[PDB]
Amino acid sequence: RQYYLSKIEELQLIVNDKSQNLRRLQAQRNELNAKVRL
Amino acid sequence: MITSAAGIISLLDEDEPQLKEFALHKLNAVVNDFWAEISESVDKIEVLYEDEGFRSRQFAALVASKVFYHLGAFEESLNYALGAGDLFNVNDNSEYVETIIAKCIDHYTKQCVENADLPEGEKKPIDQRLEGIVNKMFQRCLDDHKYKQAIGIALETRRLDVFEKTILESNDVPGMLAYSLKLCMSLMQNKQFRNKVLRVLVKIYMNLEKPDFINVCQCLIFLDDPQAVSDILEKLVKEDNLLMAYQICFDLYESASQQFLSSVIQNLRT
Amino acid sequence: AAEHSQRELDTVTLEDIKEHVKQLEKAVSGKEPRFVLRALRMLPSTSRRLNHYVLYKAVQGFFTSNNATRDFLLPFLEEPMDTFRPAASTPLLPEVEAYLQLLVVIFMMNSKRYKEAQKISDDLMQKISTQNRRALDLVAAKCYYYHARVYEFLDKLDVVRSFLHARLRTATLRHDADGQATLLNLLLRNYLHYSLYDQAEKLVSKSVFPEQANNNEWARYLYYTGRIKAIQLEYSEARRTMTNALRKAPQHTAVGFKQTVHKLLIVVELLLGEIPDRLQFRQPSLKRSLMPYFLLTQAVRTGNLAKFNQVLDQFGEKFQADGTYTLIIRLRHNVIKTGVRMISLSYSRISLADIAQKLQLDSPEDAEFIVAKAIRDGVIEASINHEKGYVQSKEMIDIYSTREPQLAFHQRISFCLDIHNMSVKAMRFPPK
Amino acid sequence: DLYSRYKKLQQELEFLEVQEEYIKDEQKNLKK
Amino acid sequence: GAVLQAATGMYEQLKGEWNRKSPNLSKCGEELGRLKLVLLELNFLPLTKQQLILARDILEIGAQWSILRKDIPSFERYMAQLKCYYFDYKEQLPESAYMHQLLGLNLLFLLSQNRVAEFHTELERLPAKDIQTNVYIKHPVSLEQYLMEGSYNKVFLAKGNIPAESYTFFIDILLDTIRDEIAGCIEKAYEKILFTEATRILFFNTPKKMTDYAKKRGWVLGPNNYYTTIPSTELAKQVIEYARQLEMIV
Amino acid sequence: DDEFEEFPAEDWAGLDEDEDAHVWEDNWDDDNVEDDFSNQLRAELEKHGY
Repeated sequence: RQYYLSKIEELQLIVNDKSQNLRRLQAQRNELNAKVRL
Repeated sequence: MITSAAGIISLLDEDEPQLKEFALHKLNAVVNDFWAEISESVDKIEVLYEDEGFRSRQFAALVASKVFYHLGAFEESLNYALGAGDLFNVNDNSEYVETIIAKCIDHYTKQCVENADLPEGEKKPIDQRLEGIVNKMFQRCLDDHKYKQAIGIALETRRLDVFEKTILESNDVPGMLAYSLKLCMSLMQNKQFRNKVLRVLVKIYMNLEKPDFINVCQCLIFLDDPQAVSDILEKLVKEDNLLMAYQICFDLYESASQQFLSSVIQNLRT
Repeated sequence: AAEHSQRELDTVTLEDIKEHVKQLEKAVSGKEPRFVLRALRMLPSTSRRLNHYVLYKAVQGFFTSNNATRDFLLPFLEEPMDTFRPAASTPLLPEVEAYLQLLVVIFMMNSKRYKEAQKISDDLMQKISTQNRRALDLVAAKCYYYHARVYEFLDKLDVVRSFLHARLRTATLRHDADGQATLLNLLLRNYLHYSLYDQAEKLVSKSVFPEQANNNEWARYLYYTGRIKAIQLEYSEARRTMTNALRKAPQHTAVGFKQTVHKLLIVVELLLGEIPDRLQFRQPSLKRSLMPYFLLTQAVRTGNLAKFNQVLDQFGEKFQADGTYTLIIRLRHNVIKTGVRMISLSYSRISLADIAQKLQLDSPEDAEFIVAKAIRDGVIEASINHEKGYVQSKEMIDIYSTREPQLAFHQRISFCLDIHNMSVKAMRFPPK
Repeated sequence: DLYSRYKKLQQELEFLEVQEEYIKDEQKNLKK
Repeated sequence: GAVLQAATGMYEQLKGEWNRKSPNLSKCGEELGRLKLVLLELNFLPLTKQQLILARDILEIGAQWSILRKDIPSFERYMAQLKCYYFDYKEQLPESAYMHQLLGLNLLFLLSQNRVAEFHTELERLPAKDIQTNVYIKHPVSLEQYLMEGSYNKVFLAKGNIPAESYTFFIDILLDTIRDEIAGCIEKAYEKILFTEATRILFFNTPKKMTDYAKKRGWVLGPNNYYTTIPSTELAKQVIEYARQLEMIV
Repeated sequence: DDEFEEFPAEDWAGLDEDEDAHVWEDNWDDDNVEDDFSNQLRAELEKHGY
């Protein structure tokens, strides 16, 4: 029961962290792609 | 009142087993207060547990499991919690028992999937104590009436027997069946295990008092079993429920592939 | 006049409380951590005012769903006679209620009211032990910190050892960072307050301090482990850790913390044979406090035993008040080692009789034993020649062309590349 | 409920890993 | 219940034999063994005040027997349990007459086997007022300080200034410890020390004893009685690591 | 910012008068004792002829 909740919250924090990381990577790639396109 | 730990660890070095047993009881009394002094003296607990002549070797295993749970040695803490025997009271709501339960479940799931993908002859023997504590957790989940959680753990552990038990013993058989069907179709990537789950679902559906023949046919299409669908249609014809037959055939055409329909129409003719 | 200004101050403090509550609510929005430390950062500023009127207004303002958890603070809460929900009956977020209870805790802490303070802190941390949300982990750190602080002036710091141990573990499994560091520091302070240095050392060796910890918490941990290793004869690493602590301490505030760390650093450096720089003995905020340690240091530089004894006799109360008496005694017997370090720093080759004459050692063999003992440690790099009487020092090879600069500059790479990597990782672009 | 949320979290995490690896590869190629 | 009275009678007999000039070693040892056995049922550690007092007396007699037996490992465990019974959270036991005697006993023991860190921690445990006042702990602290300076001859002089006869046991082993530490510091200090000077200042009065101790260590006599490359591998790895941290994106 | 109240903020008594309150950053060597110069010189060479 509560083991489900512990796993869920751990995955939730991991997913939040990796989502911020992915957003940052997307911004970097977007700026580089904009430079290339220009 | 006590001042430090050195007294009890010093008692660990005595020769009389009863002194060691009393010291182990004292250690299990206060291990959440101060574990560090026992961490370096763990070897004493190890040799005490490894002595087959110790009547309370299970208490030594429990103490070492607690200490390693402090240390984070969760593999070794799991090993010595399994070695703790029945003294590991699952029903207790302590933090230690709870996190060791979580580690037990994770280890069981890992070993279970590793055995499942492997063929029959290469299955590494799962520890009986780990399987037993997992079964105890399954029973506790069943008693607490949280049937969905037990279903999910059973799916994780590839244990179709517990999955069937949870589905049948649940108060709402059709609702749990629908929930399991949605889960299996939308979440499971293991094709062979999804097929096993679908076969279990089909068997439960047929053994239901009023079979959900529509869902049976859907699951059979997913399993690619035109023979079973043809036999179901023949039985429906014999049993006069023609509206089931017609709706089933229409769903079959709307969903099943051309080869599936050809096989069904062939078995229907013969 | 005074009433008007008091009312305006109370209103603006209430507005800051509203803003902090809104920030805590926003922190859960987006399902991300942080944005709570923004409210918790101005915690000393809000704590400074904490009038009864503003506390009562906040209690009545954010608790439209009346429960018993507030009905305990109300008996101690005093409302204005002649003298606002910011607004439906939406249930309170756990972080918000924990926050308001924490400011209640701080107010009751400030007014010397301790027993009911113990009660309210107990009811505060009883609930948070049930939650499993990371948003309530940052607040839990301050909750534990002021809980221990409340038990401190209540002179019951020994009682809470079990509770802090349990919460420290709980944080360890949940991979908490701020709560873990705060709990570890509180545990170290608890161990030190009863001189359980061995227990603290054992705890330190088995517990890893989180790297992402706050600056203040890192400084506190460094000071505590430095005191450990200093009273545990590991003088060199203790001094290194104490200096590192002074680097990370706040610059403007933390006068008492810096005073204590400077006192211990002085004693440790003197024990190591080095001489603390006179600059620290000159800052105003540090001068008078270090004045007893100043008269001491001079004696160590001179080796004047009578001056050392007089300083001890006239300042033992102050030395014990900060728990440096024992280390000062060890220094009283390491003054000779300090003198030998100076002698070997100045001279290259020197006869042992000269050592004895300069250090007032009254024996050449005694000087030989003392210099041999000192050179056994890393105190002095030399090579005694008993056949003649030399204390010949080691030849100073060119540090360049010796792979030593390569090692140091490699460490500095590792650091700078690491800094660049964390900087580029923490950019955190927003969604909109 | 709980298991469904947990499985959704795992699937989302795996997809995030896929996107991260994709973006790193594309970053290398875009630098070229 | 009556078990504590039975233990009281038996350890009264034990101490009656103990105060005799030469108590029977095996008899008192077995008496203490079964005594702590019944002490276990008598709530060994966590309470009746007399209960704690009698347990403290049992452990004190046990430690003093342990030193009297002339055995080290048991002594550690007896004083460890006694520390568990000594001075923290107790606040109810009357100030024992043997408090400081065994406190200094433990301190000198810690000095004996090169446990200076533990020695100073236990110094921190006990109150500061007795450190320079009580002779029983003034002594071991004094030898520790003399060892810290390096005034070994002072330690040899003060070896006869023990505050009680129940100190010589590891006074001897500490006299050996200071000599072996002297030898270690000598080998890490000098370049090539002559045999006769070592014999003089190692306090090995018998030259044969000094030679035997020389054979005891890898530090050997010698003939006349007178006792780089560019690695390019790991630092190449370091440079490649820098190259990695430049590349491979964030 | 933490004020570190756990460590008592050691009050500088009553901000009593200091030594100099000067602006005079000094070193460790300014506190010793000395006896002029010429005295030394004559006192150490008249033994050899001054």
